[PDB]
Amino acid sequence: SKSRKIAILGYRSVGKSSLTIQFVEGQFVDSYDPTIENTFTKLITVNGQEYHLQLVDTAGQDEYSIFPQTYSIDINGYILVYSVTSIKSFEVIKVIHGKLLDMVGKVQIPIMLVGNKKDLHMERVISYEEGKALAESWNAAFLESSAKENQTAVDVFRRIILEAEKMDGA
Amino acid sequence: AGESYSRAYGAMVSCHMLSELEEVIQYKLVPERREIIRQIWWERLQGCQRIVEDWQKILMVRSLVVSPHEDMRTWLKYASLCGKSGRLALAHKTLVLLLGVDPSRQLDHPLPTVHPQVTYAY
Amino acid sequence: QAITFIFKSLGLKCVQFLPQVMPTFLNVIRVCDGAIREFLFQQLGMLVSFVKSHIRPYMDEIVTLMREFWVMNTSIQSTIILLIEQIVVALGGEFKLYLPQLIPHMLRVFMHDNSPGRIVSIKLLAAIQLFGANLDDYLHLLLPPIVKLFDAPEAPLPSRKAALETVDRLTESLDFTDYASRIIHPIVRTLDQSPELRSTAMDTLSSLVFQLGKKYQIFIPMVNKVLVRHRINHQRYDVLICPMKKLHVSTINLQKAWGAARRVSKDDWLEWLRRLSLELLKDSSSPSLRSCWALAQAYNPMARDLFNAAFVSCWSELNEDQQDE
Amino acid sequence: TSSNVSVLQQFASGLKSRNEETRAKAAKELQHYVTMELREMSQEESTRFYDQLNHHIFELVSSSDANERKGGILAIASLIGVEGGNATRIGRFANYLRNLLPSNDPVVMEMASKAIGRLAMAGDTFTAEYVEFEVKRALEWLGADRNEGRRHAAVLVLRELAISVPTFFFQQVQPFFDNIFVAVWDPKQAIREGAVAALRACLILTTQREPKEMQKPQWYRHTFEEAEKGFDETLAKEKGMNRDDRIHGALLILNELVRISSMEGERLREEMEEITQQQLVHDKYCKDLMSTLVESRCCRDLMEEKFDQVCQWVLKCRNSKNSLIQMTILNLLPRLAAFRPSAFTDTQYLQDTMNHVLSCVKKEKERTAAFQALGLLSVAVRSEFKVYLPRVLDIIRAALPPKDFAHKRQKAMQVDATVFTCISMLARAMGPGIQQDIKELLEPMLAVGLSPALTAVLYDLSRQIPQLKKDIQDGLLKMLSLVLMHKPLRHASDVGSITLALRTLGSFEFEGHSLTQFVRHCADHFLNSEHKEIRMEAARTCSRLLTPSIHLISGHAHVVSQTAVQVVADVLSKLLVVGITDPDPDIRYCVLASLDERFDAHLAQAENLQALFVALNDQVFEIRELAICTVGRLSSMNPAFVMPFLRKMLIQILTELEHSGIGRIKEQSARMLGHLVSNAPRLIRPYMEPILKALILKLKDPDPDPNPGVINNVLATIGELAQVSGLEMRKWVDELFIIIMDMLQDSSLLAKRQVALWTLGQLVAS
Ligand SMILES: Nc1nc2c(ncn2[C@@H]2O[C@H](COP(=O)(O)OP(=O)(O)OP(O)(O)=S)[C@@H](O)[C@H]2O)c(=O)[nH]1
Ligand SMILES: [Mg+2]
Repeated sequence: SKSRKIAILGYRSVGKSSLTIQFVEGQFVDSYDPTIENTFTKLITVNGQEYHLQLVDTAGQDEYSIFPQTYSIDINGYILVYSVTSIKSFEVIKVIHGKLLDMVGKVQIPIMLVGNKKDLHMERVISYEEGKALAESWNAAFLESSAKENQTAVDVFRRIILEAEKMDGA
Repeated sequence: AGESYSRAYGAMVSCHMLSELEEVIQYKLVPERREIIRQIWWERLQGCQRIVEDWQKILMVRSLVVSPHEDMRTWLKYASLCGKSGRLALAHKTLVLLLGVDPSRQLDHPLPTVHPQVTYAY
Repeated sequence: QAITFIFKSLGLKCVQFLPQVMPTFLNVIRVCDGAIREFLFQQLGMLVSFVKSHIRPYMDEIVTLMREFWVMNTSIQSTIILLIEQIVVALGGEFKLYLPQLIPHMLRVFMHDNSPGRIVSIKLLAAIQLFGANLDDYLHLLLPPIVKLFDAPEAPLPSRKAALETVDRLTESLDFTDYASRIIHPIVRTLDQSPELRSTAMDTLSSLVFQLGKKYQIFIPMVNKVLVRHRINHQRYDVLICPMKKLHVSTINLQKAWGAARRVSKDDWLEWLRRLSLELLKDSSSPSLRSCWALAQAYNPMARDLFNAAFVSCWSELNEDQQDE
Repeated sequence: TSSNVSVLQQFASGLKSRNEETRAKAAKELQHYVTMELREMSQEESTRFYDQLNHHIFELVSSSDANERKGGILAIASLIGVEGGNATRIGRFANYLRNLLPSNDPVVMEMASKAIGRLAMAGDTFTAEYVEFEVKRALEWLGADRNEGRRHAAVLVLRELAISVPTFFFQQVQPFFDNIFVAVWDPKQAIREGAVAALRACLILTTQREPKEMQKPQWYRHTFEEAEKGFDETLAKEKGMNRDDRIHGALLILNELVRISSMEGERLREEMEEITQQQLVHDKYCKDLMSTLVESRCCRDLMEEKFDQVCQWVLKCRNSKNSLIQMTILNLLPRLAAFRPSAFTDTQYLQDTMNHVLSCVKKEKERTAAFQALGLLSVAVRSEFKVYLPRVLDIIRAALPPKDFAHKRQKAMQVDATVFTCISMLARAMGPGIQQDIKELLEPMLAVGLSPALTAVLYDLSRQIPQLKKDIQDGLLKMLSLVLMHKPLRHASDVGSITLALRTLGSFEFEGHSLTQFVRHCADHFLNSEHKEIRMEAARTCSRLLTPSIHLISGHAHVVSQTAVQVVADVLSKLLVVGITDPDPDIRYCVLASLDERFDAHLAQAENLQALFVALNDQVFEIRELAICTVGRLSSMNPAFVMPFLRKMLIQILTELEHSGIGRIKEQSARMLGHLVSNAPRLIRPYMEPILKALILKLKDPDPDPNPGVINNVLATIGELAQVSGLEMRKWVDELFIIIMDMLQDSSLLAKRQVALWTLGQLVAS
């Protein structure tokens, strides 16, 4: 068994909390409670190896909000989440990635980008292509997920675990 | 001291004792400050609460270098404090110690006069 | 960052904490480091938006600080502009009284941007939609800058498009039947100058004509000639014929924080107390306390201060068995 | 801020030089620069400056070059725990260090592990969580299949985290005891020894935490069962790994358990180990030319009830051909003997262990450990060693050069310190009994040549058996005469040899007057030698050697001799000439610090007062501090030539403090004034009023200078001025209270709480 923390970052009002509950409970409820700081846990299996995941949903951040140092000490894995239905979320996730790297220099660290609210195809204002382009601009791994498509959330968290494993192997 | 100064007075008496102990170091080292250190001791004692249990410790710490006769009046106050604290026997002991003679064994004999202040206190 | 997260959570109840927060808060904006004043202004805007109209007694000090820190720096300019946006949303009519104290600042911003940071004007212009009826007595001050922005060749195209959109949004909230109708003439030159931008120009013209009503219909022929030369049509032309709730106390980590099993030395016990006081805040059910956890972590005396309240918040959620443990 | 950037530019370029010495010099240069030159600026701009600093760090750590990475790691290590535990430091430092551990080179390996230890030791708010990560990571790296490099990483990180900060590590004690024994059986020796070292540190932690435990622990017992499993033949049938490796692991585990259970037998080991490391340090210096003691009650009980088992296991593994197991046994057997010697005597374990260890001295690679065991066993058993006394003594004699030194002259051979330390503990065991034996052994040890181990054991033999003490001096003194003057003691050469000769000459006590012959010589050649180390050492020794001569002037006034007085006087003049005229500042500082009050009688003379006055205006500040301290002390001796000079000086510091606007000069002037005040009360007492006025207006200045040194040193000077003038300040004390309280209540003012409170207390007392 390997204990892994993950930190979920991004703009406010994007479904970081929704993704966390979807992955850890399989449900999705629209209350919109601004999450100051939340922690969830599971004991899952990836590639036949048991990972005890501890997910830390951070409060939404803006381009002016300072990056707390708590999520730079013992995180070993990051999920940068943005809403595909908000260009502001995309710009702010760019800013948040910049501030995170600044908090760790520019050291290589497992980071993966998530296009959230994919089901809202009508309201989409970020397509797949530019999200990818940003991801391999960061050398990160791209995915798209929604709080109504639990398979995608499981894919997201499995992917960040795999990225952490790959970075560890190097 | 996180609750009230009243509780912290027990430890503040210890602080007083330790600082006076450093002043005993200075008193032994520097003969020129002996009168000044004596006056500082007197004033600080006057500032303390008039409890025999603490005056005893403070004067006992002071006794390292200064005998009662060298600070007569100070001990007289202690005697007075013991006189009105349900410890009259200790007050008599202090006063006979300061006089050097015990009139309690010489009732017919008139009292000493070489030190009139202590005679008055006794 | 903590105070905001409290004011956001409580809602209008947060007004009860105004007289404590603001007099210090504004003062800190006056004496804080330059690197932090931008963040403090942004959080001031957020707090003002949450408070809505109950920010009147502090609005004079707020605008004073705004005036004496609205230097021509792009970052602070943008943050302050956001703060005016949020103040306009919060107050509206009352903010009229405080409008005249900011007009010279707006004008200097308009005529003193010399970089791609010219985008700041757009953000300032992005505030002008939200003004509406409170711009009546000062519309004629703010008009000639936008008049210049219509036909400015030096200004970037998106800035001019933004200016057209701004006057468009102003159209349905202000009485343009007065002298302001003269803005018809500027956009005409824009139609005959910039081809890529004609669409927003004609949308703006349609909205202005709709606001004006009969008073414009007399002067149609010049605009009709422009349209015929450009051959771009619109429907309106033909119409000219006529709280935050509680939070789940994570029980596992809560009794885990009370892990006095292998704590022996004095240093061990002090560390246990520190970790427990922090974990109580982290697992506190009330968002107000949990907002203080980040600050408590980097400042232990805060954790010591709220240990009792944090324990009360954590304890009231547990059931009989968890309480017994 | 062009300077603030360019300085880091040249620091980075220097740290990128492939020379180890250049990188290290740049490392301490950067350490100095950030330590005592970038504290004039506050904490928030310190965090801002750390961004540029860490950018420059990672510019070194970014490259894959081993040397560039090593230089970056040196920068990180020097920068960890040097300033306050600021915010931006720890996250970047942790993330930088986490990449280094999987590396292969043990150098960067240990460097990164120690860096993690110091970072956790930094004592910031994020250390706790940080520790819980690293330990977990380390433990996670022990559960891997083999994962060699990461296993060594976990081992070293756990070791350095355990010693560095125990409080946070103890919460991971149970997983550590569950996982470390996986790495103890690793088939590589380095991982094994490191893992046993991490177990050592954790066991020490458990030992501090033991006596106050409510109930006895189980970690010691579990460790013993793990060792037993290691020695079990049936459980040793695991494939793919060597039996001897399991034997070594079990032996190391048992060694550590015994050590934490046998501190009394470990103290002598530690002292002898310090002597051996002194020998190694001397050897390293010559090459470069060209702790806490605790006993676990529960572990002691466990080994008391399982002593025969461990002894039988060790004596069964005695016959192993592998060298590592042989050395571990040689280290363990004396520890067992020191644990419960009575069982050694009664159970007759002496024969096998003694025959084995006397067989080991013949072996080449075990010879050092062989003498280790001989020396420790001699003191372990003080009665049954008599039967073996000749059998070891002849081995020491054979190891040392033979009696015929001139005929059979050694070509090139160094006697390892373990032989000398074995002699020392052998004397400790049966000192008076073997007095003649050590007397005979004395000559070849002197014939070996000067070594730190030799001098240490000669000192020990002198203290243990004073009867022949005078011999040890009379020989060694002659040896010194053969290396300093290159002549027999009558009544070029290696820099390190002369350095150690000076060390022992100044340190080892002698009664014969012949030391005076050295003194003048040390003041004639060595002080004038072009080697800075020889000059420094000559100055030191010449300072130490004159105290008996000055005692006649001070204590035994009836025996004052003009010969000794003149020798002291002209040697002192030569020392002052050395300490003034030498451009090197370190020699000046050492020389001036080496003049105590003893020499004041000869320093009161105008000739030496002139040299001291010259030092009193030295370019370097610390030398100035010693100079002013000395002159203030001498003011009581020769007021004529000092009091006017110190009055002019006092005027100079007052002028500099009142006029100079730069913070550093203000701080230096405040320190100078404080030293003058503490050292010359008679001078300052009449001039207390203007000095106090100047200091007060320096405290109440409307413009607070960025640095805190000025206000701190002004407060310290005010405090010791109060100490000088008792009641003269009584009528300027209330304003001082107002000022001191005002700066105490609010921490925005640069004044520090420590010195403010000290000044308040000194004012009250005075
Ligand atoms: N339709 C749709 N709504 C979604 C989706 N993901 C999230 N939401 C909705 O968006 C809202 C906000 O998401 P949430 O998870 O609460 O944001 P957050 O970032 O955690 O909350 P904050 O503390 O950071 S402000 C929720 O009410 C949720 O129902 C999605 O994929 N589709
Ligand atoms: Mg949220």
